[PDB]
Amino acid sequence: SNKLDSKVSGNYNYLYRLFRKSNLKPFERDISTEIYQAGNKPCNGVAG
Amino acid sequence: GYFKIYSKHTPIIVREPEDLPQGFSALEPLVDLPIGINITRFQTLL
Repeated sequence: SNKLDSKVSGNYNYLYRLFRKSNLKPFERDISTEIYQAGNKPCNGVAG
Repeated sequence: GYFKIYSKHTPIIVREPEDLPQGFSALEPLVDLPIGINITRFQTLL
C-alpha cells in the first residue's frame, strides 16, 4: 500500500492511540476515549 | 464475541408474589447475532 495509500500528498487521516488504562479485549474496540484531568496538579496546564 | 439469547414461555398457575415457580424447564436458543459490543451494565425498558 505504499503505491496506493501513500501518494503525492499522503493520506494523513490514519489516527492511532497511545494511552489508555482499559486495554483491548479479544475482538473489542474503543471508539472514543475520555481524557480528563487525571493529574491532580494545582496549577492547571503545567509545563512538562 | 457477540450476544446469545435463550428464551421460553411458561403458563404459570401458582401464586404470583412471594413465589418463584418450582420446577424444571430448559430454555431453547432463539436468536444469536454477530455484534461485537462491550457491555458493562444494563437497564430494563418498562
